[PDB]
Amino acid sequence: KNVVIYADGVYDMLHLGHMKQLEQAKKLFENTTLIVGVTSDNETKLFKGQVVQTLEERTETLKHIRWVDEIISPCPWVVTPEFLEKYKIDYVAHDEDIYAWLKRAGKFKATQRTEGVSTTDLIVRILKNY
Amino acid sequence: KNVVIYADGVYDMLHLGHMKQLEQAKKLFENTTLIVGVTSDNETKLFKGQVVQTLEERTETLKHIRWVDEIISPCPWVVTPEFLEKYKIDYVAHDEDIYAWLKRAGKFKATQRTEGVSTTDLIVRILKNY
Ligand SMILES: C[N+](C)(C)CCO
Ligand SMILES: C[N+](C)(C)CCO
Repeated sequence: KNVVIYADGVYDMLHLGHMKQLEQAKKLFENTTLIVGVTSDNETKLFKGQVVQTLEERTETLKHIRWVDEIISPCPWVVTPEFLEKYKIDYVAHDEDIYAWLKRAGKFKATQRTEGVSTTDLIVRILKNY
Repeated sequence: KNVVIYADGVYDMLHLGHMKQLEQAKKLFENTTLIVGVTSDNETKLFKGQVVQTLEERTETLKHIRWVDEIISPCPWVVTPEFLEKYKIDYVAHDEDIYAWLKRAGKFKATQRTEGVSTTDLIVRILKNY
């Protein structure tokens, strides 16, 4: 009955948006193991942009999140069929379609982001006292 | 065997320091229920200073933290013996001694903060790119 879900991401400066997304992945089925992959500093910088926290800081924060059962840190940047078999993953949960092969296989589960609840959004709020 | 631990706080812009403190309270005994009290916006402002996030935002974030079993939100500003009996609390976990009566009763458990890992510390890091 237990279903293995994989979610990957940067998880820089973890906020409520991240946490709700993790909750959503965790609750996709009645009985789940949520594995979370945390991307490397170098690959994140190269492919995505700047990152504030190190891999160690981003991983250690995630350890405290209720929905997270296992962490793969660092995780590969690109998910492969080999990776799914290596970790016995049943579904990939995520927000030229990179995920097309996952959808064809029936292994893709959509989750959603939450806007306006960002870490950076809170500084904007602090500054509107001046 | 189950021991009820109470920790209260503001938990504004929750960071790794908060989370480690919650972990420490949760792990004080083998079998615990950690109840976390979240202080009101008005009492926090009056007695302590500015707060960035609302009670709702601070409470909702805490819901996602692994170590948190129950939340009292808002919680009273000052812990009383009546409150301990109301919620059947065995120990109060915290960082003119306000907590002297708790120590005399054998109901006080010390925990520790973590410095330099603050939310605000991370903005300082972002700005040292300019
Ligand atoms: C979205 N990718 C899987 C390509 C990178 C990690 O988030
Ligand atoms: C420390 N007090 C209990 C007085 C307020 C909440 O943190």
